[PDB]
Amino acid sequence: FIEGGWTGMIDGWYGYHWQNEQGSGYAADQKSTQNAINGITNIVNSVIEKMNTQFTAVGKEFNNLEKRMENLNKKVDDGFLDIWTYNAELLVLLINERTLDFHDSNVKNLYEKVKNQLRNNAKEIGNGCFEFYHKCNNECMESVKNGTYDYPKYSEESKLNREKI
Amino acid sequence: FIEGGWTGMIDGWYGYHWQNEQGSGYAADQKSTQNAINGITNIVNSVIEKMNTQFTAVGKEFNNLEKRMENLNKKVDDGFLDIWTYNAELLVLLINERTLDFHDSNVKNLYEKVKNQLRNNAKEIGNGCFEFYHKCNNECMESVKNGTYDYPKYSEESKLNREKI
Amino acid sequence: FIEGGWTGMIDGWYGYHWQNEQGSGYAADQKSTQNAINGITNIVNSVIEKMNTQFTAVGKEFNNLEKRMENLNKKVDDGFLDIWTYNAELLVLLINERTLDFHDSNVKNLYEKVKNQLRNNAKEIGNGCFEFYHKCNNECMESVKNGTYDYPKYSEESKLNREKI
Amino acid sequence: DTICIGYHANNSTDTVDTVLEKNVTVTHSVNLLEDSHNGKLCRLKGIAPLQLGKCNIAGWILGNPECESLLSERSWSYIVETPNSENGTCFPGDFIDYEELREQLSSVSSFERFEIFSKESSWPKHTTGGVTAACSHAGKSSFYRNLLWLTEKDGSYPNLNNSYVNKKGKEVLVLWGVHHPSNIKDQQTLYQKENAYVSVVSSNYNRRFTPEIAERPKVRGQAGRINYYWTLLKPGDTIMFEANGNLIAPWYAFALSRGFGSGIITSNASMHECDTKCQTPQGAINSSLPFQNIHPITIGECPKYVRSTKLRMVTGLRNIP
Amino acid sequence: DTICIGYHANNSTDTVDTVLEKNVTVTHSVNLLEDSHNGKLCRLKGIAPLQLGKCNIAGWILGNPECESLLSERSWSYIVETPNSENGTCFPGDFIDYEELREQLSSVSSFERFEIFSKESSWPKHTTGGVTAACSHAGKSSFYRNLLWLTEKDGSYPNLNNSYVNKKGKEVLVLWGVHHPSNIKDQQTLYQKENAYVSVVSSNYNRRFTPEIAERPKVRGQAGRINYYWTLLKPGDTIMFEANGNLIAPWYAFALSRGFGSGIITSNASMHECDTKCQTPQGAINSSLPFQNIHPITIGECPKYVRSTKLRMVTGLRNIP
Amino acid sequence: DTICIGYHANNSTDTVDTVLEKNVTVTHSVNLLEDSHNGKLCRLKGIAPLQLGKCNIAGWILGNPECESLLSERSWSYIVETPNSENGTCFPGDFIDYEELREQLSSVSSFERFEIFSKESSWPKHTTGGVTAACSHAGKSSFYRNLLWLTEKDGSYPNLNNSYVNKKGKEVLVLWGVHHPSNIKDQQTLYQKENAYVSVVSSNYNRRFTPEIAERPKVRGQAGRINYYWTLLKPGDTIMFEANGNLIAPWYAFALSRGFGSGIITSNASMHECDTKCQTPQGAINSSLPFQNIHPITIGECPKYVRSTKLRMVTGLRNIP
Amino acid sequence: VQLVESVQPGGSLRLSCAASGKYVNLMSLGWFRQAGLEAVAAISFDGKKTYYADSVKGRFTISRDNSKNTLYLQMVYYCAASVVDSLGVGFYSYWGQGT
Amino acid sequence: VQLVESVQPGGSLRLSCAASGKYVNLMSLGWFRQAGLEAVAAISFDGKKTYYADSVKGRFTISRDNSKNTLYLQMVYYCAASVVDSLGVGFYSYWGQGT
Ligand SMILES: *[C@@H]1O[C@H](CO)[C@@H](O[C@@H]2O[C@H](CO)[C@@H](O[C@@H]3O[C@H](CO)[C@@H](O)[C@H](O)[C@@H]3O)[C@H](O)[C@H]2NC(C)=O)[C@H](O)[C@H]1NC(C)=O
Ligand SMILES: *[C@@H]1O[C@H](CO)[C@@H](O[C@@H]2O[C@H](CO)[C@@H](O[C@@H]3O[C@H](CO)[C@@H](O)[C@H](O)[C@@H]3O)[C@H](O)[C@H]2NC(C)=O)[C@H](O)[C@H]1NC(C)=O
Ligand SMILES: *[C@@H]1O[C@H](CO)[C@@H](O[C@@H]2O[C@H](CO)[C@@H](O[C@@H]3O[C@H](CO)[C@@H](O)[C@H](O)[C@@H]3O)[C@H](O)[C@H]2NC(C)=O)[C@H](O)[C@H]1NC(C)=O
Ligand SMILES: *[C@@H]1O[C@H](CO)[C@@H](O[C@@H]2O[C@H](CO)[C@@H](O[C@@H]3O[C@H](CO)[C@@H](O)[C@H](O)[C@@H]3O)[C@H](O)[C@H]2NC(C)=O)[C@H](O)[C@H]1NC(C)=O
Ligand SMILES: *[C@@H]1O[C@H](CO)[C@@H](O[C@@H]2O[C@H](CO)[C@@H](O[C@@H]3O[C@H](CO)[C@@H](O)[C@H](O)[C@@H]3O)[C@H](O)[C@H]2NC(C)=O)[C@H](O)[C@H]1NC(C)=O
Ligand SMILES: *[C@@H]1O[C@H](CO)[C@@H](O[C@@H]2O[C@H](CO)[C@@H](O)[C@H](O)[C@H]2NC(C)=O)[C@H](O)[C@H]1NC(C)=O
Ligand SMILES: *[C@@H]1O[C@H](CO)[C@@H](O)[C@H](O)[C@H]1NC(C)=O
Ligand SMILES: *[C@@H]1O[C@H](CO)[C@@H](O)[C@H](O)[C@H]1NC(C)=O
Ligand SMILES: *[C@@H]1O[C@H](CO)[C@@H](O)[C@H](O)[C@H]1NC(C)=O
Ligand SMILES: *[C@@H]1O[C@H](CO)[C@@H](O)[C@H](O)[C@H]1NC(C)=O
Ligand SMILES: *[C@@H]1O[C@H](CO)[C@@H](O)[C@H](O)[C@H]1NC(C)=O
Ligand SMILES: *[C@@H]1O[C@H](CO)[C@@H](O)[C@H](O)[C@H]1NC(C)=O
Ligand SMILES: *[C@@H]1O[C@H](CO)[C@@H](O)[C@H](O)[C@H]1NC(C)=O
Ligand SMILES: *[C@@H]1O[C@H](CO)[C@@H](O)[C@H](O)[C@H]1NC(C)=O
Ligand SMILES: *[C@@H]1O[C@H](CO)[C@@H](O)[C@H](O)[C@H]1NC(C)=O
Ligand SMILES: *[C@@H]1O[C@H](CO)[C@@H](O)[C@H](O)[C@H]1NC(C)=O
Ligand SMILES: *[C@@H]1O[C@H](CO)[C@@H](O)[C@H](O)[C@H]1NC(C)=O
Ligand SMILES: *[C@@H]1O[C@H](CO)[C@@H](O)[C@H](O)[C@H]1NC(C)=O
Repeated sequence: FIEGGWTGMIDGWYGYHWQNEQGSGYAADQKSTQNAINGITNIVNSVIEKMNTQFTAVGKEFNNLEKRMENLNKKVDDGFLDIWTYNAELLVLLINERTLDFHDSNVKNLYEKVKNQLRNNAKEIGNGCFEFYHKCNNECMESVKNGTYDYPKYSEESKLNREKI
Repeated sequence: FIEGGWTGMIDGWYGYHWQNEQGSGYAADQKSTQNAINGITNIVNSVIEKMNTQFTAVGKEFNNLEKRMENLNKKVDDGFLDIWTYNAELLVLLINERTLDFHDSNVKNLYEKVKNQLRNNAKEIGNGCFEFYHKCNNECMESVKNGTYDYPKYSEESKLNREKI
Repeated sequence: FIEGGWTGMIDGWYGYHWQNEQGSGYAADQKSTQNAINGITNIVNSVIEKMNTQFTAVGKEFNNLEKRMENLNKKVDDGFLDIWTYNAELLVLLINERTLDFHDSNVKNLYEKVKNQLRNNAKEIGNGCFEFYHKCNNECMESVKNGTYDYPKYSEESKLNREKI
Repeated sequence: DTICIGYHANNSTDTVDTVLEKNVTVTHSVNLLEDSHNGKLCRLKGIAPLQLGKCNIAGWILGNPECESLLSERSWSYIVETPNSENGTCFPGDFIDYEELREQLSSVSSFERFEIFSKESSWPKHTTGGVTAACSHAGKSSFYRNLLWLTEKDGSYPNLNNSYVNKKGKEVLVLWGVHHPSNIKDQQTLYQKENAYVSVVSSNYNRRFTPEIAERPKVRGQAGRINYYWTLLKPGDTIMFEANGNLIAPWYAFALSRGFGSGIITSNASMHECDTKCQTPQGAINSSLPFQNIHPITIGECPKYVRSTKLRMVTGLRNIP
Repeated sequence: DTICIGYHANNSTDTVDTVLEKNVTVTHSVNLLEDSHNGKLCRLKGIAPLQLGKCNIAGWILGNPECESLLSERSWSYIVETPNSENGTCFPGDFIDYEELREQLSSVSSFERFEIFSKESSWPKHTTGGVTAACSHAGKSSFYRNLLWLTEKDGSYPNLNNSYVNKKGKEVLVLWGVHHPSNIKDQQTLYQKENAYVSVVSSNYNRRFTPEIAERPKVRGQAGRINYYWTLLKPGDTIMFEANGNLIAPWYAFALSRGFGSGIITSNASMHECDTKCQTPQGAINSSLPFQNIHPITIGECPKYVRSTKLRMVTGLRNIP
Repeated sequence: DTICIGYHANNSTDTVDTVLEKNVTVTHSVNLLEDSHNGKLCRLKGIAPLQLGKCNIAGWILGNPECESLLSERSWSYIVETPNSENGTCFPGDFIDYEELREQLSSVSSFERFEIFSKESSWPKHTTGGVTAACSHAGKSSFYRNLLWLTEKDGSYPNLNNSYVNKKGKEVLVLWGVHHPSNIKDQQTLYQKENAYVSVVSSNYNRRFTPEIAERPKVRGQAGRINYYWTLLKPGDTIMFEANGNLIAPWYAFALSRGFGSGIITSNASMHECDTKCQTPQGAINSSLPFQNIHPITIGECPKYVRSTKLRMVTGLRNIP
Repeated sequence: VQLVESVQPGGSLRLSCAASGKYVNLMSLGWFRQAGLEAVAAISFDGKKTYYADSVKGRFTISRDNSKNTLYLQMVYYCAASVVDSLGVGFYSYWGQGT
Repeated sequence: VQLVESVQPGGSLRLSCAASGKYVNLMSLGWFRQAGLEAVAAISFDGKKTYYADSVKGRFTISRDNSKNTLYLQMVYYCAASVVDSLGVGFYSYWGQGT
């Protein structure tokens, strides 16, 4: 939907951008990015918990008539190392895929939240952005962020303006 | 969207709820529940099938001059236990999230299927509940459940009453 | 939504279908198929590279009075085989689930791209097809696939035709 | 009039863990981890175990007097010891390749304990049945039941020349010992010669032993030592014993019947007449869940052990009344 | 005018399994598990294997008469035994540290069978080339090819004195034996003294051996026994042999050249002129797929082994005509 | 009048891997792999290690003259050897069960060194303090510091009779040796007997030794050998020594205090006064990440080792400016 | 992943393509020509199946064999590999230098 | 995950914040103040980078080190932690008691 990420926004991952007669700028949705970074922290917490501490892992010495036991010890060390290298790389790949899917889901959920809050009172331009059928001052622009948009307060004007469309 | 589950649904994971001149009540959906339980039973069966049995994991004894072998056997046992504990916990986390993703997909599929059946002959509310533009008796409600909502017959009134908006 | 796949199409994975006053048939979308092929090839390379080669795993002989070492070696071999059998099967299940979801997402993305291009110039139908309100010749059809569907060049004339419904 | 969709919600308490979320409440969940047990020894598929009481494998095989009740047992599913097992070798010494014998015996389902050498007639020119105060029984001095202590008769200790042909259909476990007095006076009184040997040979085994006389610390009250040995005879194979002195000859051997799924466990629990499919040293995990956290040692088709404290899977919906 | 969007449908019936679904039909698939093999012992990187055939490592290294053809081999890629590889030590006895020798030989890429001590002029005062009926060749008694049996001459057996200085640039595997006659008569007739010793010493090896005389069961028709020993001389090192008797003296030794990727396999397959990168007892593997379910044993860059029967992966759409 | 949604984008160049795409630029990421170190041996949990320098465990335990400085150490956290450490057994010979001793010493945290037998009063009738040129120090012949070489006095060498009662509350490590001259003339000159023996016995140990005399290749200029043995005494247990020759008597023993988390490593790094929680033979680790790739060998609580070169987790969005 | 490959009023000229890059053996190969770009022929892995364009009319038996993982075509041209066992133009991603 | 922390018409006052709770060492840390709530300063893991509010003007050098996983601020106030290497207010989730 959205062509690309924003570079001017610095308050958080997810945010809005707005323009009206009174001004324009960026802002981050604190609730959303909190709910997101909680998830990231849980992932990080899980990794450090499942990966038990590795205690002393010194080697062993073997006589010249103990090559079989030496190779068996070498096989055990190599086998566990291959298994744990595989587990670490696979886990990283799975986590990365889920995190990026998670972030995409949140952006979509935030986008739907704005659409539903407006009660289909503004035209969807595609491109990830909305264009209002009514003028929305800073008070209204803050209202959409708070999640307490009052549709009847603008419905009459929005319907009246829709006639000229 | 849907703000929590219904506690009046005695039967079925998923179902409907309606009220009209003939009364109100709850009822499960056979096909959606069947698909969901089938999908979850597959995960349970896979968990039980792919995890083989642990046959006779008895111990071993060593002399005082066999400390190296004893530590090697201990290292083998501890390494396998740690690997399989990690596998068991990761597996449970993976299958858990799919189930909660599978359940969410199933409910959303039901919502879209009902919407398409009604064919924009009813007002849509964000909480997941549709309001008809016409009188809808038990036969109409069962028709919606039966996946055979008779749009052409009911649309005759809607053609007029929908202008009431 | 879409009622099954197409057996008439031969080239490409995801494709279009069209019929108008000057022809009918099918045509694949190269951009989407190539990207999907890159994604699958990436998975294939990942699975081959992340799995190591069994360079040499010849057997071992033990004396009558070395049965403890023989059982320990047997336990090591069986334990690694069980772990790798479990990793291989679980990996296959994970990649299959991701690949099938990847195909479904790709079809939905193209469907949304068609919607954004047409922008309510056609009556969308559940089966996934788009029925226009205006004449759309081969040049019009080709423009739809090429991503150069000019909106006003087809929209205005359809106003009366759509209202006549 | 209105109809609408929803999902089941109820007053359950189960909680599960996902990768992104923790402590999430669900309607229905399957406990995939066992944490309970019946706490007894049970009949594993209809065959009772071998209940070694006061004595361990060493006292069971050698025939320690304090556990003579084990001589009637002939078949079992698993061997169960106790932490109070101490009545092994009553006379101090070293059991050579004792851990290997435990490994061999962990795969035996049954045996036939028989008299390899007849005490009454096999040693006509020796004195049979010496007793030691370290192996006292019922207040009197006694000795193992499976090993015979040989000494001089009529002022001489002739050469020993005995063999056994394994005409049983199974492997036969042969055990013997060699004595290491503490001084030359005991060697002369017992065997009437300061230099002596013991030779044991078969189609696969070959070894020679020599006594070593030296003063040692007292263990169990004794200053001497007895070293115990063992071999497994293959069917049709012959085992030959030759000794000039210091022999503690076999008396009873075991024809071994091999099996699968058996083992040796150490447990404090009691026994009762109950069938089970899985047995930990603690108690029967008679349940069908995939994982358990009770004990790593198992006998039978047991669930897989994981150090986890819980493993619950979602088989239901999220609940949010 | 109408336009529509869909996906490919195919009249091919591949099926795949996922976490939530089983036996799902897919248009295309790729198999990640190899189950086909050449079925023959192929050449590995241009070098043929050491097909021992009738005899095994012990017979090959001692050079028993039944596989004298192997004595011309100098380089190989892997050692191949067969299920009917029975010809090893034709004279009964214990090959001590045999499994260690097998492990050492599992890394050798070649050797030079050279003559440490010349039979003609290295033992001028002893009879050379004794024979036994347990190692018959062409119906006539013979002995090992790489070892020399020494015996009295003119009614006497002088002390042995020989030693070898490793002027080769590699390790030399030295083999010898100590004979253990069945009775004193054979000891006297061959070596002319009841008490004899053998002492083999190097810069890192030091051991002494003594005969043991006893009656033993007849194995391969002989009541005697030869215990076979070995050591590896380091480059520049010296090995000294001293013996009052009972020495099966070395004749030929091997200057070993080490390598990588070698091993010992047991196979029933036939030889052929084809080349390969991976070899199994079943046969060669000609695929680059990540998994394998042919045999756990591998030589060379082989795909990983798994017990699965099918590991198809989805590389195509779902099939719903 | 417009409002709409997006996400953060920055200057980052961090790249992460996923199942479908490689080399994806992400705004924020956490490296899970540690590769940085300080390259010094540091004190582990407040206790300094035992740096052996020239000597190895064999030289340090046997008191090789170049190891005279290590005799003042009492406690450590781990033992450190160096690649250039070669001052072990200054007199050639085999150190029996040497690797087992290294394993035992890997679990020891401290030790007290005492005079088990008094050089001045416990050997009245034998000459104490033989010296050899192979173990020279300061330009003179010398010998080990924990071992005492006994020799005839006034043309005699009576039987040794000493013993020791372990009245410490700890295990005591006793070490000795048996001397193997090169010829009978050395045996007679040193001990005045051709055949000698050495017997060591306790409640848990029993062993006898006999000399072996034969010409051997010169190592460090000596044709003779000394074999080194050891045992561990349980509390209250008594160790007795008997010998009429060829005994390299014990002089200083050790009382062992066990501990957890110790080990032996081979390192070329220097020493400093710094604290660490994780240590490698290369250098310290200073991190909380779950994985590392610096070395497999570790002492303490260290991250898991993985061969991977980069493990980055995504804690941010896709970077698509 | 890569591939390497290498006319008169009469007869037919043979040409060959060789797999290159990482374990290309697991991928199907096909041939293409440009005067527009169009497919000519393809062969699945292990030579299970063959496809040809309309112009082939079933001639030009293709094969692949051991030597350097090569394939041959005989009675500018480029070869490409794809992971899908189809001649579809869309499934090819890795192309040769053309000859 | 938690953190613990502890004026006149002249000079400047030192104050410190210390990590608490499960392996917060992995986490970036910063300072905050309220009269409304606003950020003041932040520092990365391993002290790689530092960030400041507008009022700092580059003064008030921030640092942290091993001892008690402490960080210091010197020439009601709170400190908090975040997985994200940024000063942004929205990124921070776990907070101290204020001092
Ligand atoms: C079977 O095992 C039991 C238990 O290990 C042995 O009984 C124990 O025998 C020792 C030696 O006779 C007893 O030590 C003595 O205790 C008395 C006091 O009762 C003390 O005055 C002596 O100085 C000496 O320390 C020990 O108490 C006794 N324990 C029990 C519980 O009775 C038994 O001898 C073993 N029998 C065989 C045949 O192996
Ligand atoms: C071992 O555990 C299994 C279960 O894990 C036990 O099987 C259970 O046995 C009881 C009877 O002792 C069964 O309960 C009865 O089931 C009938 C079914 O109609 C019901 O009418 C009764 O009211 C009663 O609930 C139970 O079904 C059966 N299975 C399970 C899963 O519980 C078994 O008895 C235990 N012992 C042995 C020796 O196997
Ligand atoms: C090399 O190996 C082969 C096969 O293992 C040896 O041939 C076998 O030799 C034994 C002993 O001579 C034969 O056993 C005898 O068989 C006769 C009947 O023919 C029986 O009357 C005797 O009591 C004894 O059991 C065995 O039959 C024979 N098998 C074959 C297939 O030839 C061979 O001797 C070995 N040669 C060397 C030099 O090691
Ligand atoms: C402690 O270890 C050092 C070596 O790390 C010993 O010194 C080394 O002793 C050997 C043998 O005596 C020397 O090798 C010989 O050197 C002479 C030249 O003097 C040469 O002609 C011989 O062919 C042989 O290679 C070696 O050079 C010498 N190294 C050094 C650095 O002095 C030392 O004896 C050991 N001390 C104890 C008490 O173990
Ligand atoms: C790797 O090794 C395999 C095994 O030798 C080689 O595959 C074999 O190739 C031949 C020739 O195409 C196949 O035979 C053919 O079968 C078809 C029917 O499938 C038939 O029409 C032909 O007449 C011919 O007989 C054979 O089935 C096939 N075997 C297997 C197991 O794939 C392959 O060529 C080798 N490739 C490399 C690069 O080493
Ligand atoms: C351990 O970690 C600390 C903190 O991350 C390191 O201290 C910093 O090291 C960098 C160089 O890597 C210097 O630029 C910083 O100035 C150091 N911090 C301070 C407060 O001075 C330390 O170097 C690491 N290693 C050791 C051995 O302590
Ligand atoms: C849920 O609450 C009802 C009463 O509101 C009670 O009867 C029922 O037992 C509760 N559920 C459970 C599982 O106890
Ligand atoms: C989950 O609940 C347990 C108590 O059952 C608690 O100790 C833990 O902190 C909780 N974790 C989360 C993330 O809520
Ligand atoms: C004594 O040994 C001989 C073998 O030398 C044997 O023939 C004889 O049967 C033996 N005597 C007895 C009584 O077993
Ligand atoms: C051992 O078993 C007895 C009898 O069942 C019991 O009294 C005692 O508490 C048990 N000991 C332990 C440590 O469980
Ligand atoms: C699919 O059907 C076509 C005819 O419609 C046939 O030519 C082709 O061979 C079929 N596919 C297979 C794999 O047989
Ligand atoms: C699916 O595949 C095989 C037979 O093709 C069989 O094991 C299985 O039972 C079939 N169905 C299910 C659900 O497993
Ligand atoms: C043995 O060889 C040595 C040389 O190594 C020589 O001096 C001696 O005379 C030979 N003979 C005897 C009996 O030692
Ligand atoms: C071994 O190969 C032979 C010859 O091909 C064959 O007859 C026999 O059945 C094979 N046996 C086994 C066990 O492979
Ligand atoms: C990104 O880097 C450019 C220079 O490469 C710099 O001008 C710009 O300020 C940077 N952006 C941020 C947010 O620091
Ligand atoms: C792109 O991937 C290749 C192969 O893994 C790697 O060598 C290279 O460093 C990557 N590039 C970047 C910018 O990460
Ligand atoms: C030998 O030691 C014993 C035991 O301490 C002692 O009784 C005896 O007097 C000692 N004899 C000599 C000669 O040292
Ligand atoms: C050890 O360090 C020294 C000094 O840097 C160097 O000369 C020597 O080569 C190093 N040896 C090893 C084995 O690292």
